[PDB]
Amino acid sequence: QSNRELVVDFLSYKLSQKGYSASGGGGGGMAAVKQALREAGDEFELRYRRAFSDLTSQLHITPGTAYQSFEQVVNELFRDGVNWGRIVAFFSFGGALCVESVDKKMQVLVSRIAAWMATYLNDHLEPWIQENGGWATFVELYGNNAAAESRKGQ
Ligand SMILES: O=C(NS(=O)(=O)c1ccc(N[C@H](CCN2CCOCC2)CSc2ccccc2)c(S(=O)(=O)C(F)(F)F)c1)c1csc(N2CCc3cccc(C(=O)Nc4nc5ccccc5s4)c3C2)n1
Repeated sequence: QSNRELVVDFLSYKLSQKGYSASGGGGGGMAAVKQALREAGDEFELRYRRAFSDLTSQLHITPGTAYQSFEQVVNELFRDGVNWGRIVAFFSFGGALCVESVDKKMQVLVSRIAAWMATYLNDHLEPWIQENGGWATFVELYGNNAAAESRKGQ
């Protein structure tokens, strides 16, 4: 439940930044994790994503795209090991795929990408997350981004 809630919150937040409204982006026991993931995704996208190969050039999702194709491109993030920055990059990449889907009139793919992300998180990332301090350690590492909060009037 918590991992699905994190996926749906992040995707709702990323869609909101492009004027799109999806459910699941309101609190709950994972509120601090949702906030840290949202801020880390923004900070990654603003400053650090530019250093890396743009995964959106390799995967343009249509209703015929298979999970296996998404899995192979997402695997590039983790080939040299899982870490928190690569996990944030995975959420950011899923968010960009959802924005592209709505932009292209394929909004039915948002729920499919959310399911694909929850499956990938479960199969490939959760053992690392839970044996490397859990989401609690990610929150401790990231803290809060006061400059971004001030910029957004938060
Ligand atoms: O090793 C890494 N990072 S790390 O060293 O572990 C670290 C560094 C600092 C931080 N956090 C500070 C936080 C400092 N602020 C200061 C202000 O107050 C708040 C804190 C800076 S913000 C940030 C930077 C990187 C990642 C996430 C966030 C945190 S982090 O946030 O995960 C941590 F929790 F560890 F802190 C992790 C790292 C990150 S990504 C990465 N890879 C390597 C393998 C690979 C291969 C092929 C392609 C890509 C790829 O990403 N392509 C993409 N294309 C698209 C296209 C569209 C949409 C999304 C995407 S993503 C990548 C990405 N390797």
